[PDB]
Amino acid sequence: RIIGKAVYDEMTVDCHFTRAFYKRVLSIPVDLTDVEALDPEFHRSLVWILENDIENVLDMTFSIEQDRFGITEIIDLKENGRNIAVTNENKREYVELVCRFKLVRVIERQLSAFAEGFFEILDVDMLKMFNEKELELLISGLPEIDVDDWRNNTIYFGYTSDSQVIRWYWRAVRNFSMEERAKLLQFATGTSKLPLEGFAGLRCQNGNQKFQIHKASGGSSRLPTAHTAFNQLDLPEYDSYEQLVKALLFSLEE
Repeated sequence: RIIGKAVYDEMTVDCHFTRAFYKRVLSIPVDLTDVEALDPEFHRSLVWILENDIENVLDMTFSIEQDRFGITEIIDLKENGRNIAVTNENKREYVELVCRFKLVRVIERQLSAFAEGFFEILDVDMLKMFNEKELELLISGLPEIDVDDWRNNTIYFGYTSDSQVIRWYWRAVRNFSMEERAKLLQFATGTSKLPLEGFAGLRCQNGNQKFQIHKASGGSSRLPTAHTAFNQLDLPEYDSYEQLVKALLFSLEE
């Protein structure tokens, strides 16, 4: 009701939430990207499962063992989920269901209450026109983000401030609109929130972390991968400015 009334009254609030929170308010399902920040080995185990032909060496049921300290309570993901086996066909189903039962199950009742009070102020159909990223900008505001401050407090790995790939990256960020710059910040960090000092006192979940850009070890075809846990953006070696600027724009959008 507060955040809903704040938006209704064209008032910005310092309420920055997780991407999974913004997705659930908009009734958008949680994908594996939301799991990466929270548990990277849970994310790394699922990626191998979804990429490789695990059908032969699976030996795993569709149900999951959640230990209730004294005794473990087996949870079904669907009707008769404990008897259903995991296959190459059901690999998308199991992975998308386990993402919703790892975070959305212990954050469902909290979110359902928020959405009830939020949508009892704002029209569900009106607010739905905003992206999971644009909802943060609607609620909190659109930051006018200083590219000079961003470049002054950005550290590189595999590159230097003068690397051609980097020089194109900064040229692209300078050219980006204030909207695109904010979507690039929330892509690599997970939030539009910027400290008052700026990118200098930037912080991640694991303490403080100045924005880090790494050589992604991918060809000019591959896309920029982000690791919100350390404000990290893995930029592969592009061959032209127009190639990098289009692959940057695709990543932040999606």
